[PDB]
Amino acid sequence: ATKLGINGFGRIGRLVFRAAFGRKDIEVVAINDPFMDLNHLCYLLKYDSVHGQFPCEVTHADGFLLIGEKKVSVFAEKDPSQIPWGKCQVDVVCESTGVFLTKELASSHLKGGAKKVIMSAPPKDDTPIYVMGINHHQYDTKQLIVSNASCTTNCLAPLAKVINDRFGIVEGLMTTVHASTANQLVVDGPSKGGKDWRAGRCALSNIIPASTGAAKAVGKVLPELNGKLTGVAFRVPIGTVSVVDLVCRLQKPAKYEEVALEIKKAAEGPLKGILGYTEDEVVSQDFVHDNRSSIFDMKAGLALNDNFFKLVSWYDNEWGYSNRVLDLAVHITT
Amino acid sequence: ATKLGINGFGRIGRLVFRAAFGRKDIEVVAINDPFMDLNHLCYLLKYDSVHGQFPCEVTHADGFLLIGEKKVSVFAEKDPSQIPWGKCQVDVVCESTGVFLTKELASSHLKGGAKKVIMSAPPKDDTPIYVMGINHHQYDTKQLIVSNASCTTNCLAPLAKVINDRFGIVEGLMTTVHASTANQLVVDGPSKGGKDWRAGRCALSNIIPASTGAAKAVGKVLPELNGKLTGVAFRVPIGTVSVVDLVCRLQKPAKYEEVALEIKKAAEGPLKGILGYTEDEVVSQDFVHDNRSSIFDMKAGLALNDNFFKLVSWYDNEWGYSNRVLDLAVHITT
Amino acid sequence: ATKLGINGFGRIGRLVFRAAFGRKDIEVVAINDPFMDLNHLCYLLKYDSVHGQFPCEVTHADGFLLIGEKKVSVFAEKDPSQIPWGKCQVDVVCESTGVFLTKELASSHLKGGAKKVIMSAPPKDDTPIYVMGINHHQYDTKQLIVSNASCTTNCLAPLAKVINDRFGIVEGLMTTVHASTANQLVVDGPSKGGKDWRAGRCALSNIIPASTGAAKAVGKVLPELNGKLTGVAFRVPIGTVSVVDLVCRLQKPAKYEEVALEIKKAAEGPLKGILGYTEDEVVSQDFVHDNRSSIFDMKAGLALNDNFFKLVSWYDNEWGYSNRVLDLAVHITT
Amino acid sequence: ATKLGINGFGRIGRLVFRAAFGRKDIEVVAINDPFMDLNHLCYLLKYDSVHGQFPCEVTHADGFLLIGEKKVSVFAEKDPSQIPWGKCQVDVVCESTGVFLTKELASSHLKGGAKKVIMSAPPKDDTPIYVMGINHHQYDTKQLIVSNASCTTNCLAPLAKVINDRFGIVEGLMTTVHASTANQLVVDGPSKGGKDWRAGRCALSNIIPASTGAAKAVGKVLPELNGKLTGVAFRVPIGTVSVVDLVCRLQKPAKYEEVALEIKKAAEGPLKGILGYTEDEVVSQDFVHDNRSSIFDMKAGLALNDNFFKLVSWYDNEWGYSNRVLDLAVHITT
Ligand SMILES: NC(=O)c1ccc[n+]([C@@H]2O[C@H](COP(=O)([O-])OP(=O)(O)OC[C@H]3O[C@@H](n4cnc5c(N)ncnc54)[C@H](O)[C@@H]3O)[C@@H](O)[C@H]2O)c1
Ligand SMILES: NC(=O)c1ccc[n+]([C@@H]2O[C@H](COP(=O)([O-])OP(=O)(O)OC[C@H]3O[C@@H](n4cnc5c(N)ncnc54)[C@H](O)[C@@H]3O)[C@@H](O)[C@H]2O)c1
Ligand SMILES: NC(=O)c1ccc[n+]([C@@H]2O[C@H](COP(=O)([O-])OP(=O)(O)OC[C@H]3O[C@@H](n4cnc5c(N)ncnc54)[C@H](O)[C@@H]3O)[C@@H](O)[C@H]2O)c1
Ligand SMILES: NC(=O)c1ccc[n+]([C@@H]2O[C@H](COP(=O)([O-])OP(=O)(O)OC[C@H]3O[C@@H](n4cnc5c(N)ncnc54)[C@H](O)[C@@H]3O)[C@@H](O)[C@H]2O)c1
Ligand SMILES: NCCc1ccc(S(=O)(=O)F)cc1
Ligand SMILES: NCCc1ccc(S(=O)(=O)F)cc1
Ligand SMILES: NCCc1ccc(S(=O)(=O)F)cc1
Repeated sequence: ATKLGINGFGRIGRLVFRAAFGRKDIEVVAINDPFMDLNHLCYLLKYDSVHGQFPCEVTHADGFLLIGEKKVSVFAEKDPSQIPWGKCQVDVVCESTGVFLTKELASSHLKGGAKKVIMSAPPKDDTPIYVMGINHHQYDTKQLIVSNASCTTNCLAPLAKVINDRFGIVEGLMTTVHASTANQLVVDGPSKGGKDWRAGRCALSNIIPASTGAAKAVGKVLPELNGKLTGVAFRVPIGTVSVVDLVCRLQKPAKYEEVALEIKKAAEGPLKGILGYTEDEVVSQDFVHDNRSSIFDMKAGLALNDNFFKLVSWYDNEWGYSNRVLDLAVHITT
Repeated sequence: ATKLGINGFGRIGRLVFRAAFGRKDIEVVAINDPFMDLNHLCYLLKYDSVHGQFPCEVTHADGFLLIGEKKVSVFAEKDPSQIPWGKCQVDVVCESTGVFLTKELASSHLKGGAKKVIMSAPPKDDTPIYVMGINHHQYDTKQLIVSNASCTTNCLAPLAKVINDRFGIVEGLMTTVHASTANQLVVDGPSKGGKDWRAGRCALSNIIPASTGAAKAVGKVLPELNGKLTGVAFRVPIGTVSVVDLVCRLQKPAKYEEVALEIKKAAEGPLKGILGYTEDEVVSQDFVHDNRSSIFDMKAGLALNDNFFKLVSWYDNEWGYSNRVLDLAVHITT
Repeated sequence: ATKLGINGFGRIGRLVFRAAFGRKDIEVVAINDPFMDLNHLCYLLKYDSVHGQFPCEVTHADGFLLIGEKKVSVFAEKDPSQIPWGKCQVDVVCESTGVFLTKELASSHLKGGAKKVIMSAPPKDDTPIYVMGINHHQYDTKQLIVSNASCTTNCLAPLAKVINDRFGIVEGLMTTVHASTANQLVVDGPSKGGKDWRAGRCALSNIIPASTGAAKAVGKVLPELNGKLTGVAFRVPIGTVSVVDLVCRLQKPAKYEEVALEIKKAAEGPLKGILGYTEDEVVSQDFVHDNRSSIFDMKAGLALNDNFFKLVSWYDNEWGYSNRVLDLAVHITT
Repeated sequence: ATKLGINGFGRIGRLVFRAAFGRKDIEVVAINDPFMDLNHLCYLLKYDSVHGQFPCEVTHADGFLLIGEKKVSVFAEKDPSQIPWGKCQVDVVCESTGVFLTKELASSHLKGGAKKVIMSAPPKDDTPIYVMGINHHQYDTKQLIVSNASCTTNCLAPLAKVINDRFGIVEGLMTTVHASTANQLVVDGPSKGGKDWRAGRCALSNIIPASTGAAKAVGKVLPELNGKLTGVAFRVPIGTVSVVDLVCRLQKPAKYEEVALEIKKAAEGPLKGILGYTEDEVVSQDFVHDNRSSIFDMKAGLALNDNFFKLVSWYDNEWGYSNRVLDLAVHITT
């Protein structure tokens, strides 16, 4: 029974909390978020504009978060080293604030008594990235701090692994059309720290170009593809669910139907739960609260010729990802 | 002539700048905003998601904001006391930060050398409030710090005035359906300071109830209506333009056509430039970049009977209000 | 047991089908829609942008629609007289096309062999209107064609009944902020048959004023309130969930706490499942797939004085109403 | 001086009309649209949710559209053979209904007396396609019926020309993130003809994959690139402005800065007015009402290697394309 701590009770923190509620092998025992009192915290957990209300009565008494019989400890500590994780026997800390993305910074959780840490984002430094279904078995129990990569990487890696393993990816460029994120502004304004100016432009009415190392990070989890992938993003006014568009060149030539079939037997076989497959005329809203990392859209993508393909895959960037964080938490503890 | 300073180069500050650019009787000489480098500030001014690109060249050299052939000074102080308005010879400071809405806080501009201050919002204390066309002539030149009220008050007040003058308002309740503002969040999160929980809810997908004092404020600029008006607001995913629905009970009976005509003659007579009138089948976007405070929508409202009415008026909550801040700045100086 | 047929398999058509799947006491045996082949119809039922995927597998075979051990006849006829409801043994026809809203038009369904008809919209003629919880017990089998009113009326009528019963309503005016509907247009264009020009304006970026008879229709189902209520609507870019904002004057004086408690009594007793009550800081998304006609929002509204109040109520215009249609269909058959 | 006729007074029809209002070299003398009364037609011309109010008074009298003082003839015909283009001395008809896209259909205008015709969309047959700046000089006056291609082709073709001219495109795949169009639905519903189910899915809340021939169409205007380019689209809830994202292999190797410099040089010289260049951190709203066909975004793209590039270009799909129709009209008349 993995004891999880959550630092940053935001989109991912709260949805990680929610996904653990249906998991026996993992339970959340402690939360930290200094920008939110207990009464406020309970409101944000109870109500969700995207994923609906919490499937359970959410109360607080005596400074605890009550989910029926379960009392969850709540802290409000800006300094992550002052969070008494070890007091609640926390096995793993889900680091979902977005501002401690370095081994030096994340390791402050260790000084508070947490055994291990997962960054809910790619690292700013050289912290081991792990993607469930792709390279998680290579994790070593003495690695105390790891990254679970981005939502976009969790989407592109399974697709790329399948395409590469069978046909061999020569080179690829990715576009992701990404749902709205908390680093964006409701109206034109200054981006946090004066970096990524476009992100501070009005979210409601703009297609917004964005940099992303998610495609390039696939080379970290799948070394074979080091130097063979990169990409960009475009932000759009969408609540959740994003889509990857991979234009790739392959070694062994194929028909699009053969590419689709290979992806289908991975989805039905060794990548069940991580990689999905569909042939339906789906749109983004059809993947809200889907827990897969990548759902391949057969009819959306296409082939220019025997070696040049456009491959389309969907992902609920909040929910798919939040599940993987649990999957990783359990794995690195067990 | 009038030399304007702007504290907070946000939605209002940048549009106060833009409007002042089109005027001869007033010029902006200084700007303060510590969350904005000079490069960033130029970019935010150059491009606008709502009101299009600034209609002039926007460059910078020597730490000065250049607008064609005019230097504007730029400061980056968090403490209004530390901004050297006096050297720039500022007559009025436009206090458009949202965080210095009392006489104690706003007076540090006067310490910095500025002659007078206009709060671009309702005050949190008993600072004098003025709405152009309603009570601005009652301005006393001894008053160095004033409020230009809210945008919603500037829309409602001219409507209530004309209606009250001719028919007498017994009592009124108001709803404003309001466009998106910078206090809102793109995704569900905790609102600043843990106040106004609903406003932290996803802006893109929700109708969000909001408290507003704008209808109570009409009682301050029109004392006769003190205690007779209040209301609420609903935030909606709209870039700009909001709408007031005033349900009022009148002492003197009238037909809807008589009420409409009275507003038409005010709009074309004494309140021209402040209050507008239309009988066209208009929608919110039709009032983007409309500089009027209030635009009565004749066909949108109706009457239940000879003393019970719903009166509908539009306002560009950004642009209309921004022009008023200039009108008031000129008035309190001249 | 109750055999329902549906005409117009749109937002209301499909969600009635959906609610009915959760119900044993009512079953959908037939469907008609001429703009929608059986393959296309299955796609539109399996996937919903607002309410999520259909709660079970959806296929078709031999011209029927399979939902487990169930088979639903599907027709594609523009003329309602040519749909064989009779051969399906249909008790009630859900008339949700939008275009057969008079007895003379709707009686075409009776010529097809159906026993009774519920118009899923307010009628354009003197057709009897019923609102569940308000006047439905006044129905008698005699009348073969009825109306379930509008979503808005199903929201307002319970609120108004309770307030009128306890305090007495003198006069009332209502604004509804309404979610988007299928009569609206994506880009500016001509409204259907030149009616309601405003509805033809871009739905994504506009607050759109609109007429409604929904408040005036309360006086049919509640004769007492005839001549005492009317109102208007503002359409906005929201998928589903709408809010009613009722300004009313009461005969007996009252504090807002007394008003709230009365609504809370009704919602917990006689109007359980029709009228709801909340004290939370809710936004529109919190009511998606909420099956109640009316959810009173205590903290959203307020009183100006002892006799003048603003009362705020939410409704899922799609789902709440779709369940009311089923309640009515059962009642007129039982 | 060139006299223009408009069949179909919709987004493209009305924006072509507006685009002509300013210009001296072309003039609209007659309009035809049967699904629109004159008064309604004046309403739709006067008000625009994207491009603001018509910059001139619009009225009608005696069945003439009056702009300022100028009388424009208005018709309501389903057979263009009956529209008196000849009487109005029309040099070119802008065919912008979307349903006369063959020689057989389009040639009814010629019997009506229109000297030439431009389809405001890709043809359903082998009608000669033209794109200004690209292959327009290969037009000869014997061709009376032509096509201005799509907005997407007009964005891509300029970018494809420059890159192919200097570096040689081996293969290319394109994504366009595209603004909402008239064929979309506000809420989930059946797309017309039963064609393209995804396009009937809710436009406000979805990323919607779409087919596009616009990348394959670049082979017709540039025979050298035939069979080398294809692509897909994603529709998103945006009022106007779209972006092309072209991934391609080049024959001759290059750095991104060299490629970017080559585009800049074409934008400043031979492709000025048609192709644009920027290194600013733009968002879609910055190109609303931009009359260029393609604006290259330098910072939004990147290179994987010396031969494999992602090139990004913006376009106001409404305004740029509309001005290109007029350009083509003037060209085919002179
Ligand atoms: N939302 C997504 O689409 C998504 C997907 C994958 C990864 N991520 C990553 O997960 C991280 C969180 O993203 P989010 O979308 O949940 O953002 P969010 O803004 O919703 O959550 C961040 C939370 O952390 C809290 N916080 C800030 N500083 C803190 C500190 N000092 N101590 C404790 N709490 C603090 C904030 O109050 C906030 O609630 C980011 O790094 C993001 O890149 C997000
Ligand atoms: N936006 C509207 O429709 C509207 C209408 C009328 C009035 N107002 C009022 O105007 C005020 C500003 O609102 P806005 O919409 O421009 O918000 P905004 O966020 O766009 O502007 C606030 C600006 O102030 C700056 N700022 C914050 N703290 C500062 C400080 N310490 N010193 C200097 N600058 C600081 C920020 O960087 C930001 O640029 C608010 O009080 C608001 O209620 C808004
Ligand atoms: N959507 C709401 O919020 C809501 C709420 C309450 C009541 N209603 C009412 O219900 C009715 C339907 O509304 P909707 O939202 O489902 O609209 P909708 O457009 O989604 O559904 C209408 C359906 O009827 C079909 N149709 C058209 N002509 C037909 C005919 N000749 N025969 C059979 N089918 C035909 C269309 O193909 C379409 O699928 C309307 O009258 C509306 O006012 C809607
Ligand atoms: N707006 C864009 O993003 C865009 C860009 C490039 C090309 N196009 C193309 O332009 C064409 C027009 O598209 P739109 O966006 O203007 O759509 P729209 O719906 O806004 O305009 C179509 C107009 O034609 C009228 N019409 C329909 N049938 C008619 C008939 N038979 N006779 C006369 N008028 C008729 C309608 O009343 C309507 O006003 C389409 O073929 C489209 O593919 C659109
Ligand atoms: N509080 C905002 C934290 C945050 C939230 C989301 C992101 S991202 O996943 O969009 F890059 C980044 C940072
Ligand atoms: N930076 C946030 C400042 C702010 C504060 C309040 C508003 S309001 O107009 O919604 F009251 C707008 C902007
Ligand atoms: N397909 C159009 C059917 C329709 C859909 C919605 C409405 S209304 O509820 O907005 F009045 C009316 C008619």
